[PDB]
Amino acid sequence: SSDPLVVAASIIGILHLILWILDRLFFKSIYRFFEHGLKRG
Amino acid sequence: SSDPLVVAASIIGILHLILWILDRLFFKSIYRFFEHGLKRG
Amino acid sequence: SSDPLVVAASIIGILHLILWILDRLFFKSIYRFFEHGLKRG
Amino acid sequence: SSDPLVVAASIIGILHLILWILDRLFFKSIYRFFEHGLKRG
Repeated sequence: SSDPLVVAASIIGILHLILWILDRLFFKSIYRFFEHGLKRG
Repeated sequence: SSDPLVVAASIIGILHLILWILDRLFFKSIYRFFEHGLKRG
Repeated sequence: SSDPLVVAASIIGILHLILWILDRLFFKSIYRFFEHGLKRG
Repeated sequence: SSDPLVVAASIIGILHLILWILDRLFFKSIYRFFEHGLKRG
């Protein structure tokens, strides 16, 4: 059917679950990233 | 399985990851959505 | 791989995104659940 | 083509939803983990 899109999205769903763990486990990277976003606006 | 629901859902999966990055990178737009929800709910 | 698990899981992927929109837009609904968790824990 | 990967990713998408419920239902588990990450980083 639309196999690359469905596969890529699924891969991305894992990728967000990893990001959510990284946001709390490796907290300082989002601590820097949010500070940059709040500064830049 | 019929195709459309599973295709729409996976597209939405990517869309939620794009929305999380959008939340931090451009704070101000989801900030208006939340203010709109607090005013009306 | 049979249909029901993947169909339910994809439907569930939409379901979390609707729940996140709900968490901001309909703020009082999530409030009652969180209060119940704090109360007895 | 890739049913093991697509299945595991779909299962993971449910798995994250359960974790977000877990976060505000069992608040003292996020207490014990967030304290450890604050303390040693």
